[PDB]
Amino acid sequence: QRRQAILDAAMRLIVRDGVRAVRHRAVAAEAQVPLSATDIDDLITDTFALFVERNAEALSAFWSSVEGDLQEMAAVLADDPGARGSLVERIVELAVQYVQVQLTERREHLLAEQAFRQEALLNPRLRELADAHQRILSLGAVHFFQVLGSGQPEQDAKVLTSIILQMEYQGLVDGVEQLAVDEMRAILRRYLNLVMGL
Amino acid sequence: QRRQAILDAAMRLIVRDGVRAVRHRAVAAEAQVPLSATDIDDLITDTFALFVERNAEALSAFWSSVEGDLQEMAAVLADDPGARGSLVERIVELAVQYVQVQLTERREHLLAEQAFRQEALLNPRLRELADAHQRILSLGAVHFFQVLGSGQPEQDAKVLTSIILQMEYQGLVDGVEQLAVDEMRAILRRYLNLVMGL
Repeated sequence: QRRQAILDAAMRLIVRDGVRAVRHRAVAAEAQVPLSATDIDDLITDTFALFVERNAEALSAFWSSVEGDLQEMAAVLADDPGARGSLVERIVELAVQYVQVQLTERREHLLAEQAFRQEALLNPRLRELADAHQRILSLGAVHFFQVLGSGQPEQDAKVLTSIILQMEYQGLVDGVEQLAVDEMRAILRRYLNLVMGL
Repeated sequence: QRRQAILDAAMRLIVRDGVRAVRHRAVAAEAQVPLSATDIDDLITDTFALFVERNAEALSAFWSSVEGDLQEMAAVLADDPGARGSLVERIVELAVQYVQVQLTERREHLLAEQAFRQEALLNPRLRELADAHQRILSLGAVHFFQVLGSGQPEQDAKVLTSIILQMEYQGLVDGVEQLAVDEMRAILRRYLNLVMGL
């Protein structure tokens, strides 16, 4: 918990004053502890390990929350292939609701993910984590496309990932009062219609 | 040119030591001029105005270089709709060659674009530019999808943009000797096949 405060403090600094303001002093400052209590690069690495872990856990929770819906959708399609049009309506609403909650409720976590991504480029110590991270992102989308009978579930999962990351970034730039929720729906819908043959 | 050195120097600092190391001293240092010669936020803003302008101009040059190919492809499709399969082969190769040259030849410019994107989030002075910039990105892709008879050229242009940005980021992380060129082809191809009805 001592450990976790420090990490959490390093995080806040990262959101606020960027990566470059993570030093032991500014950090021990921020977590409210002595210097010693707080290898600056081990701290940075741990911080971004935590950010990755929280994203991974929230995405697990998300996929877990729609597991039942995905199960019902697959049964509906087995009885009635003509239900594709209908399914996509459901999928798009669930997806945009995902992004919305991320961009409103989890803004600082997303902001910390943007700092990590920016950082991974410059830091060889972080390329390990960053490939762990891009492999985690696509892999939930994979079961979703497989469950729906997509022709190429791995490539669809990557395209999906690409679209959602850009939507997230653009929502962070637009801000919470001006989310382009109908544009997000249209973009997602165009892609998913195509996957489904519509 | 005095102006341009300074801007260019602010750039190099941004690639190297991030946004936070842009100060008049560190900059006048880097451009090799006196402090006075070099409102720190006007400098930052100008720097990122330049980065945007160079990206915009290189993308214009790219689209200009394939104009003829796009013209021939459209004629081929008018005579022979069954040529879709063939066209996509051509389009994917031209696209991946784009990303490749960007990721090898223009690495530092792409790195500076990643710093800008990271910055736009925190800086209200930059949200103007950043929306200029996301509107420029999609708009070339639009003529391309229109020229090919895409069902929804504006949404396709955004999806395309999303895929290419993520490919660029992932190539910066992988590095020039380990570009995942065949994975890029497969991802792009999956999307373009879908747009073309394949």
